[PDB]
Amino acid sequence: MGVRKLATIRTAGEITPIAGAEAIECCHVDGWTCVIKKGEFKQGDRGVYFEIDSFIKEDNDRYPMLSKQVIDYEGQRGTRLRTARLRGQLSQGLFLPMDRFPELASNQVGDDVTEILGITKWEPPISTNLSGEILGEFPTFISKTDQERVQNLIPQIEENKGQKFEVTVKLAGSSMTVYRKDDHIGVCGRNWELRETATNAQWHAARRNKMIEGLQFLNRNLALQGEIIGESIQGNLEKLKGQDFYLFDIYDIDKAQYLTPIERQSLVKQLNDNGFTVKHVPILDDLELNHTAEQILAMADGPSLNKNVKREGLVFKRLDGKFSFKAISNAYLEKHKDR
Ligand SMILES: *P(=O)(O)OC[C@H]1O[C@@H](n2cnc3c(N)ncnc32)[C@H](O)[C@@H]1O
Repeated sequence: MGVRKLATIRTAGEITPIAGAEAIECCHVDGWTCVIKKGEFKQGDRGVYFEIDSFIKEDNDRYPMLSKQVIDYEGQRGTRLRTARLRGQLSQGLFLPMDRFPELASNQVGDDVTEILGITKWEPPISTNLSGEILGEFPTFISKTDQERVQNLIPQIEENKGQKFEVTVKLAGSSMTVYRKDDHIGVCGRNWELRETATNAQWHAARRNKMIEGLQFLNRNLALQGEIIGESIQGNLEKLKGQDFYLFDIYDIDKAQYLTPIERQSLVKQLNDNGFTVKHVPILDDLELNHTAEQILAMADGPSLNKNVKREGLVFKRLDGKFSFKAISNAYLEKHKDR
């Protein structure tokens, strides 16, 4: 991915009634489903769609329907959009008619108005031992690990029908990159490269599975990208003792592209055959893409790495390693509306 477009211009899709409810109805917006007030949209209308995790500052003219969910976040009063279920209808996000945004009248469908509207992403406080000291910015020559959501890739999901995809269990921790470029080998979080300390959990996991010595061994300019999970990391959903790294991507720094999935488990073999114990995120059966966004979301729920807990979702990586996305489990999101 790259740059989250929390507020976008979109078109109302199919609009369907909600049984038992007379003042509301269900509106499809790309792969999302959203409860709207009767009489705000007809199919094909333009509107501003705010995704879940949007933080929308308090405003009684533009957002008067958001006033009974007002909280404090970073010192600002405002509303965090989260997954909900109204009259049995799953509802995600906020969809508002163009007439409430005259200043956006000239924007086109697909335009990102996040910064025009002052929208920010709500996020939990990060863990104490995953903050360490910084050596410098996240490397400009390594890609970051954000994935776009399948709900937003409707044209791309059939463009890629017939294509094949590696299917991996999405693990709930924090992103972690261990990389080599020539003489230097570094450990990063999701946003910063980190200097080694006794307490830093990223370095401690990297030392414990000898992935620094493994990168020296392989003698290539590679970024090993994976998730650090376990105790004291985003609630430790997998019920693990301690912390550990689970790989999900390898980035070829020199060719500035990701290793394809088969190239990646070959290297994970090789690393382990040589005593460098780097685990991988659980791998499921490949998928030959012939599906709708809603059918893909149906795959998302299921067993996690711990086969006794229900997983955050799945990540799909095309076998050429050049088109990837996540499908997050709505069951998971509904279970966790309180985090
Ligand atoms: P999440 O909804 O937090 O969005 C993307 C991040 O998920 C993490 N992640 C865990 N497991 C995976 C796999 N298997 N593939 C890709 N990304 C994964 C990363 O830290 C992403 O930044």
